[PDB]
Amino acid sequence: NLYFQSMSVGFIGAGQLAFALAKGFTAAGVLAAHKIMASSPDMDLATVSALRKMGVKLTPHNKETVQHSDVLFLAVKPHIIPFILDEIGADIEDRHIVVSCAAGVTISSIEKKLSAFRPAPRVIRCMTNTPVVVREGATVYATGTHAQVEDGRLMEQLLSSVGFCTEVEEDLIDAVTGLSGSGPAYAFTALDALADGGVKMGLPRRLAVRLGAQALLGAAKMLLHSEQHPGQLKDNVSSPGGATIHALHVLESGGFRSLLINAVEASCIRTRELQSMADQE
Amino acid sequence: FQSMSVGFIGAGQLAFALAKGFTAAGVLAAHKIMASSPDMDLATVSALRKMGVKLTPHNKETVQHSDVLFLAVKPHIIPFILDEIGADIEDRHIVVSCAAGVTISSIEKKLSAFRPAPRVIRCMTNTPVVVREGATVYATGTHAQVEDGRLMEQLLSSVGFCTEVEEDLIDAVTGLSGSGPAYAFTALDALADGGVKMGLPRRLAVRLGAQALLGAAKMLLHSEQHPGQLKDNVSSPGGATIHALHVLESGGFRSLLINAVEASCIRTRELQSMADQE
Amino acid sequence: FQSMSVGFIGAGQLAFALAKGFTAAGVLAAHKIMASSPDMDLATVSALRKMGVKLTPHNKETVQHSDVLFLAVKPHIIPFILDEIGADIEDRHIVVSCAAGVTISSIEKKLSAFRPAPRVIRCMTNTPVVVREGATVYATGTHAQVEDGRLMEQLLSSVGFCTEVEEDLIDAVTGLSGSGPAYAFTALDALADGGVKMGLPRRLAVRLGAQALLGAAKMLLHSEQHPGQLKDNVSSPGGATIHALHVLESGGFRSLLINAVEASCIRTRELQSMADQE
Amino acid sequence: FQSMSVGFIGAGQLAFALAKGFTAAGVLAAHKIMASSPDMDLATVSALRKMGVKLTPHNKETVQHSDVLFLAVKPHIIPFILDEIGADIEDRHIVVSCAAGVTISSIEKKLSAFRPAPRVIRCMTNTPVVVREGATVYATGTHAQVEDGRLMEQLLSSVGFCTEVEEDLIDAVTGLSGSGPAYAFTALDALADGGVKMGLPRRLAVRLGAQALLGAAKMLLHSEQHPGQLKDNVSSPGGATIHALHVLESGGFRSLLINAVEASCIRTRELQSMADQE
Ligand SMILES: NC(=O)C1=CN([C@@H]2O[C@H](COP(=O)(O)OP(=O)(O)OC[C@H]3O[C@@H](n4cnc5c(N)ncnc54)[C@H](O)[C@@H]3O)[C@@H](O)[C@H]2O)C=CC1
Ligand SMILES: NC(=O)C1=CN([C@@H]2O[C@H](COP(=O)(O)OP(=O)(O)OC[C@H]3O[C@@H](n4cnc5c(N)ncnc54)[C@H](O)[C@@H]3O)[C@@H](O)[C@H]2O)C=CC1
Ligand SMILES: NC(=O)C1=CN([C@@H]2O[C@H](COP(=O)(O)OP(=O)(O)OC[C@H]3O[C@@H](n4cnc5c(N)ncnc54)[C@H](O)[C@@H]3O)[C@@H](O)[C@H]2O)C=CC1
Ligand SMILES: NC(=O)C1=CN([C@@H]2O[C@H](COP(=O)(O)OP(=O)(O)OC[C@H]3O[C@@H](n4cnc5c(N)ncnc54)[C@H](O)[C@@H]3O)[C@@H](O)[C@H]2O)C=CC1
Ligand SMILES: O=C(O)Cc1ccco1
Repeated sequence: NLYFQSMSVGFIGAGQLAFALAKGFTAAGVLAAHKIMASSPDMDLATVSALRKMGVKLTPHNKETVQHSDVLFLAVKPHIIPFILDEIGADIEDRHIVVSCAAGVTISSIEKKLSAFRPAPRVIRCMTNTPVVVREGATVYATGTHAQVEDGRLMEQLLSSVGFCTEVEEDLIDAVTGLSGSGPAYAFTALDALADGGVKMGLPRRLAVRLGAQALLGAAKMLLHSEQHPGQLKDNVSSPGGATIHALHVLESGGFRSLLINAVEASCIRTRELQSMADQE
Repeated sequence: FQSMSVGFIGAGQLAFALAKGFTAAGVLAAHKIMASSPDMDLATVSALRKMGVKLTPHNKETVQHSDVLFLAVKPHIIPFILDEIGADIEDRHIVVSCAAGVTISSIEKKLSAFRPAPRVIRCMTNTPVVVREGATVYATGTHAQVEDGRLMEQLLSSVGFCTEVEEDLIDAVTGLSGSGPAYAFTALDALADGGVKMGLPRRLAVRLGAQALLGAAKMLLHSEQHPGQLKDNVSSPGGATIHALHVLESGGFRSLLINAVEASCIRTRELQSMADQE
Repeated sequence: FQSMSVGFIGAGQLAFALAKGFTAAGVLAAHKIMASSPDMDLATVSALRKMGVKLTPHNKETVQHSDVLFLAVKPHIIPFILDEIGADIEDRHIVVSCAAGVTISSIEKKLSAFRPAPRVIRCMTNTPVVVREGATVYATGTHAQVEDGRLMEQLLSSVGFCTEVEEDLIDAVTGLSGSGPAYAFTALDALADGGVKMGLPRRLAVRLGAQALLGAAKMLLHSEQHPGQLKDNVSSPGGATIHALHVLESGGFRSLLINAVEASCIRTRELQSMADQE
Repeated sequence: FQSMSVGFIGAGQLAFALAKGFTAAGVLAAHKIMASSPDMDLATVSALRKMGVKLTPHNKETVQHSDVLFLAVKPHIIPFILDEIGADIEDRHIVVSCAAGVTISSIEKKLSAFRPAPRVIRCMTNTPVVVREGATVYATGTHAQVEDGRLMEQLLSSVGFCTEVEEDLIDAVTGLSGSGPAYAFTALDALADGGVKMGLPRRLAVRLGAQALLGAAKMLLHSEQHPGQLKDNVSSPGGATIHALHVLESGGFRSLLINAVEASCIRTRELQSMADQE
């Protein structure tokens, strides 16, 4: 029974993440689509067309998003953030809460830009993922220097309506990016391959996709609802000498676990490397 | 309002998961379920008992109690079971075998020596029925009535996805969604290790990794888009995700999952070939 | 335009391919093209002559003839060429650099020492322009006029795909479509070896393999569907194609192609840093 | 001929692709084509209807309509189909089996039980016939007339490359050009991932990669030169392309493509031995 009646939300950038969050928020019923505005220099993108059909207000001008909004999501690529902040920094008012969703971009770098125009900008950094579109996102956030206590509580209330949300120290966010930010892509890759395996063994593709995705969804839910270690839940599936333990062995023989560790590491490291380039630039 | 009595021959992991799912769905009262095992010292048996399920060592009592009778013992036990209680199967019974690899033909051959038209259904499910997100398929036997298949689909749809298949798909289903949760638990453990390696507390890394997988699976189930397209929507040019996807590809990540589904399916077939040789 | 004169500094593989494509397309008569090379006894020089292209050893002659001037020499020769003809560039000239890696900045710096505001365009194309199926991108320089980009796009579209990009994408395009034909020739040689191993005559295996790759590429270009969806359409359950796809996955086939694009792009960037260092 | 009526038993991917190609080519009006499938609520069935193709659930109707009858069902359904329509084949009919692996011998044996001297042709094609760039081979049966092969070659040439082969080459052709589009779709997906990793937008990377592969394939088909010579032409000394070729070689890129052709051919042979065993 949550609803932010006095909240106007804006998105700078009207791409995949802006669509995903706007769809999640509106499906959650916590925001009316007409209370959301999004801006982009390309009003002929597929994401803009979808936002328009939801009822979201669209404009090419970032200043109009700022003037309309109370909560301002920065949903542009990381290298575009500094250009955006210089463009609308003079338009940031006392009432604004600036929420950066950009991978890698630090609170410090955002506050430095905006503070040149008006002291004490209220900044929150978040990392989320596309499953907010089905209200099953994984979101962490960190509060900036001038964010009020109620700013973080409000953002946690808003982002909890589209999935899991918790506050973290900012120095964890690049690692979260490599785990749950990039995580859905790992899962889509795994599901494509599991379906290929189903097809190889005789299943129609449509059924193999549905079963593989259902298997992954159910296993993730079991772990989230259980206090047992993932190894114990695994032991419950595998009968002695059975089909599952035979399959687990061939995963182990290929270093399956190490590949997923490799992936989280590589995404985290790249996130740190890109920001180190941005700060040197 | 069915007042259906359900029995499980076998009181292990699957019987517990199904019983927990059915009672949480509200389709069955726990005390309308009876389960039998010769080993009451199992943890699964104590959980079933705590739920309020009726427990007995005697498989005949389970049969006489049941309207729908699940066979939840290990595949090599099924023929012993059918010899033992085949005389107790009645015309009213629907026999649902959950055993990996065991064919409808092998079951009907045993039971037909007693009464002539045993109603047999074969199913393959998985442990997430315990949270009502199972993936279940079933095939109907020679004498199963149209209403038997519909009843079975109503029942198993209460604990997750359920669909009828031809029996010759079920071994492949076993390798995919039957064994699938174990592949996911392995992946989630490793994803969490990667989170920990990069500085996350273990508890948070497990939570985030599992939420990521749940969300991605739901996205795919709710999308008409190809999983490759959903993947392309995550990865921006030059970005973190595409760098991570590259290291997965360099290890043959896709081939490992194909290998797993194949290995489980083949083992399922190989066991049954040895079973029907005996 | 019809009255448009085109020149090539460098009369080698790329100049031949572009001139063959342009004249085959009908957008340029061969007699409107001049090419220069210091060795007039070259195979490409002979081929260009037979087509009707004007040839000369003097790069100054090419400049004086041309309106649109392509630079088709190896990248380390570009600075030498610019110093040789810089005093000969007029305001009518559009200088189109085809050299891998060489930046508009480096070209404009050399030419601006002679006459301010050189009109420079940088492009990256590939040898299939010779059969009018090239893949070309281009970026406009500081003083290139809007019509200059439109003229270049009209010209290069006659021999394949052409689109404007920001210059900072061109090194990656080089690794993908610039080097791409070489990846395909390697793949076609190996696919033909596979056909021969399985009993096909070499000539038939080459023809079938090349036709399969051409057809598949055209399907993808004409489809809105994801390449994985088109792949799914071809793989029947249990069939030959999904069996072969597995062995590709088990070798990390995908990661090798990613490796190749990356290695070509990185080498392109490295060669240009070496150029700028001096 | 114009008065030629064509039928498809099986209204799935292949039947759609051939009918789309035939009608796009102008060799057949859609109203001269009938296709049959037991599920008239299929995506391919709908698409065929919009094109103007006559649809029916009755395979007998297709036979009665057709002069040239394509068999486009899965290989394990061919014997069932032949038993269903065998009594309906006339002397006017040319039966063209597209099924992977299925021998002319097995088809002629089933049809000869109903009427002697069935005119049978076996072909292997691929889905790029949908854009008129297929690769097709065919072998003529015992009672096929000389004009029957010439008619089939004229028809299939309208949608791509077509040549007659001895039947014992067709399983290897299946592994090369039959499965080949799937190898190319995998390669194009991975090449696009490489472009994205190096900073290209996904849509541009897909377009460039597909255009590069199409252009290279067309170059090879139009050249008399060896694919290694064309590769040599593209690799400048010390350059980006030869650096990328090295990383392909270091992964055994060539051996993976050989592996794939082999695995598809062997699986084709194995499936047909399973067919003949029963
Ligand atoms: N897609 C994902 O999986 C997630 C993305 N993010 C972050 O969200 C941000 C956007 O991600 P996507 O939405 O995937 O990018 P996207 O590329 O789909 O959308 C980017 C949007 O920015 C717009 N844009 C470019 N220049 C602009 C300007 N000067 N002013 C306003 N808009 C401008 C583009 O037109 C486009 O609509 C990135 O910083 C990314 O790291 C964070 C979590 C997950
Ligand atoms: N655990 C899983 O993930 C799934 C298992 N299955 C199938 O379910 C069946 C059992 O699986 P689990 O429950 O995991 O095995 P489990 O080993 O946990 O329990 C097996 C039960 O059979 C009982 N049992 C042994 N001999 C018996 C007899 N003569 N009469 C009655 N009960 C007897 C054991 O005491 C134990 O309670 C197997 O056929 C397996 O293939 C199917 C889907 C998934
Ligand atoms: N062939 C390819 O695959 C593509 C090549 N390119 C670029 O095009 C340029 C040339 O490529 P290729 O034609 O393959 O090289 P190539 O070596 O076949 O031709 C080079 C030509 O430059 C001539 N030349 C050398 N010094 C000269 C001078 N001082 N004045 C005039 N001409 C001189 C040589 O005599 C030769 O005719 C390179 O920068 C390459 O990066 C770009 C697109 C694709
Ligand atoms: N798609 C490809 O890549 C190529 C396929 N082929 C061969 O063509 C045949 C079909 O290929 P796809 O069209 O990909 O299969 P598909 O599964 O897309 O279409 C199969 C069609 O057969 C229909 N069907 C099933 N039982 C039937 C029956 N009793 N009577 C009539 N129709 C029935 C199905 O309803 C479906 O419409 C296979 O033998 C395959 O080997 C050969 C060349 C290339
Ligand atoms: O691993 C085994 O044999 C049991 C099983 C069947 C399906 C999933 O697990």
